Order: sequence, then C-alpha cells, then structure tokens
Amino acid sequence: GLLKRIKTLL
Ligand SMILES: CCCCCCCCCCCCOP(=O)([O-])OCC[N+](C)(C)C
Ligand SMILES: CCCCCCCCCCCCOP(=O)([O-])OCC[N+](C)(C)C
Ligand SMILES: CCCCCCCCCCCCOP(=O)([O-])OCC[N+](C)(C)C
Ligand SMILES: CCCCCCCCCCCCOP(=O)([O-])OCC[N+](C)(C)C
Ligand SMILES: CCCCCCCCCCCCOP(=O)([O-])OCC[N+](C)(C)C
Ligand SMILES: CCCCCCCCCCCCOP(=O)([O-])OCC[N+](C)(C)C
Ligand SMILES: CCCCCCCCCCCCOP(=O)([O-])OCC[N+](C)(C)C
Ligand SMILES: CCCCCCCCCCCCOP(=O)([O-])OCC[N+](C)(C)C
Ligand SMILES: CCCCCCCCCCCCOP(=O)([O-])OCC[N+](C)(C)C
Ligand SMILES: CCCCCCCCCCCCOP(=O)([O-])OCC[N+](C)(C)C
Repeated sequence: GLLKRIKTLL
C-alpha cells in the first residue's frame, strides 16, 4: 500500500 512506498523512499 501507500505507506510501504514511504518505507521504500526512506
Ligand atoms: C494509506 C491509506 C490511509 C487511509 C486514508 C486515505 C484514504 C484513501 C486511500 C486508501 C488506500 C487503501 O489503503 P489500504 O490498502 O486499505 O491501506 C492499508 C494501510 N495499513 C496496512 C496501514 C492498515
Ligand atoms: C478520505 C476517505 C473518504 C471515505 C469516503 C467513504 C468511502 C468511499 C469508498 C470508496 C473508495 C474508493 O477509492 P479507494 O479504493 O480508497 O481509492 C484508492 C486510490 N489509490 C489507488 C490512489 C490509493
Ligand atoms: C486525508 C486523506 C485524503 C485522501 C488521500 C489519498 C492519497 C492518494 C495518493 C496516490 C498517489 C499515487 O502516486 P503515483 O501513482 O505513485 O505517482 C506517480 C507520479 N509520477 C507520474 C510523477 C511518476
Ligand atoms: C501530513 C502528514 C504526512 C504523514 C506521512 C506518514 C508516513 C508514515 C510512514 C511510516 C513508516 C514506518 O517505518 P518504520 O519501520 O517505523 O521506519 C523506520 C525508520 N528508521 C529506520 C529511520 C528508524
Ligand atoms: C502512519 C501510522 C499508521 C498506523 C497503522 C496501524 C494499523 C495496524 C497494523 C498492525 C500493527 C503494527 O504494529 P504497531 O503496533 O503499529 O507496531 C509497529 C510500530 N512501528 C511502525 C513504529 C515500527
Ligand atoms: C509532515 C511530517 C510527517 C512525518 C511522518 C513520519 C513517519 C514515521 C514515524 C516514526 C515514529 C518513530 O517513533 P520513535 O521515536 O521510534 O517512537 C518513540 C516512542 N515509543 C518507543 C513509545 C514508540
Ligand atoms: C516540500 C514538499 C515536497 C514533496 C515532494 C513529493 C514528491 C516525491 C517524489 C518521490 C521521491 C522519491 O523518488 P525516487 O523514487 O527515489 O526517485 C524517482 C522519482 N521520479 C520518478 C518522480 C523522478
Ligand atoms: C506539505 C507536506 C509535506 C510532507 C513531507 C513529509 C516528509 C517526511 C520525511 C521523513 C524522513 C525520515 O527520515 P529517516 O527515516 O530517518 O530517513 C532515512 C534514514 N536512513 C537513510 C539512515 C535509513
Ligand atoms: C529520505 C528522504 C526524506 C525526504 C522525503 C520528502 C522529499 C522527497 C523529494 C526529494 C528531496 C531532495 O532534496 P535535495 O535537494 O537533494 O535536498 C536538499 C538538502 N541538501 C542541500 C542538504 C542536500
Ligand atoms: C509529482 C512528482 C514530483 C517529483 C519531484 C522530484 C523528486 C526527486 C527525487 C530524488 C530522489 C533521489 O534519491 P536518491 O538520492 O538516489 O535516494 C535517496 C538517498 N537518501 C535516503 C540518502 C536521501
């Protein structure tokens, strides 16, 4: 989901 993409970004 969308928050998993943030974990990737970081
Ligand atoms: C990240 C969405 C937060 C809700 C507010 C935005 C509403 C519009 C987008 C809704 C997208 C659907 O998300 P989902 O696959 O059910 O997300 C599950 C997230 N957790 C694993 C942390 C429970
Ligand atoms: C902000 C919350 C509003 C709630 C309004 C009442 C329920 C509406 C249910 C239908 C919601 C339909 O869209 P969704 O599957 O979530 O879109 C996901 C969009 N992305 C793929 C870009 C993450
Ligand atoms: C308070 C809650 C209100 C509802 C919030 C819903 C947020 C949904 C965000 C969905 C973002 C999807 O972006 P994406 O497809 O990965 O971007 C692609 C970008 N380029 C074209 C430049 C490559
Ligand atoms: C306007 C408000 C925007 C809110 C955006 C929320 C995004 C949430 C993303 C939540 C990701 C959780 O990752 P985590 O495993 O706890 O991260 C660990 C990070 N370090 C390795 C540096 C300690
Ligand atoms: C942006 C915040 C989204 C919160 C969504 C919670 C939905 C329930 C998911 C199941 C419980 C997840 O484990 P928790 O208890 O959160 O422990 C993990 C805490 N960190 C992420 C900081 C490592
Ligand atoms: C607009 C800015 C948006 C920023 C979004 C940030 C998302 C990531 C949040 C990560 C939260 C990290 O918490 P922490 O320091 O390890 O918790 C310390 C307290 N406890 C030990 C009780 C859990
Ligand atoms: C002040 C607020 C600024 C908000 C910025 C929001 C945009 C974040 C964009 C994603 C950042 C991570 O990009 P990346 O996947 O590692 O690089 C490729 C990125 N493009 C495909 C778009 C070229
Ligand atoms: C207008 C609203 C704009 C909101 C923009 C919010 C952006 C929040 C960004 C939060 C960044 C958290 O950094 P972090 O996990 O420690 O970094 C990764 C660190 N390592 C490389 C060592 C793993
Ligand atoms: C892990 C990333 C956390 C932030 C996420 C939100 C922003 C993503 C868009 C990419 C931001 C890129 O910024 P930058 O021009 O290279 O940095 C400016 C600061 N310095 C001059 C010191 C390098
Ligand atoms: C709507 C679209 C707007 C896009 C705006 C421009 C986004 C530019 C993203 C540039 C991302 C470059 O990431 P990188 O330094 O290779 O990896 C991250 C490395 N750190 C964790 C150390 C910071």
